[PDB]
Amino acid sequence: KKLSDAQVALVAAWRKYPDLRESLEEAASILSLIVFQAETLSDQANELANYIRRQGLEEAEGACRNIDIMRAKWVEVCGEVNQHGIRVYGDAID
Amino acid sequence: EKKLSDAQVALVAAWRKYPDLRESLEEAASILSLIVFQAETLSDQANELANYIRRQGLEEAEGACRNIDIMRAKWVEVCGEVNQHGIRVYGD
Repeated sequence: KKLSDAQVALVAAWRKYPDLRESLEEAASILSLIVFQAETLSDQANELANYIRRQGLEEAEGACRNIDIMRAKWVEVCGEVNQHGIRVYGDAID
Repeated sequence: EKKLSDAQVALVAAWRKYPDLRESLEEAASILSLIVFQAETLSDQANELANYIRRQGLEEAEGACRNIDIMRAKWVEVCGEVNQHGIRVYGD
């Protein structure tokens, strides 16, 4: 149920069967790209929600709470990249 | 060129060819699916927030809104778009 489980399964695959490497490293590359684009948009959405709240635009606060909730759910599945460029999960996040 | 559907069938072809892989790689496929769905849920929410901003005519955040549009369009290049009949379809 974590992004890391998926990463490890791909690698385990072409470790065990090397003929799958080119293909599965391709799949890993796409999963990596998808996670990156998602986190890019999520950060932008978070910045938009900060704008809303800082401006006192309470009419949109529900959608902002939704965004908060969606980000927290995402981090559970995918963790968070720390200051050193390392993706970490749970209490390792702080 | 880099497409979600490409990733998804790479997994299926793998366990097709080596059934001992099905448990782990189908789990992997399920996680990739869940990631796409969660991202698309947030994206749609972000879109409606930009929609609200633009209906208020708030120019201060128009830049962020146009960034959202740019990101949603790049996403559809990779992951396609679900049409009204539930079929994920990729730009032609």
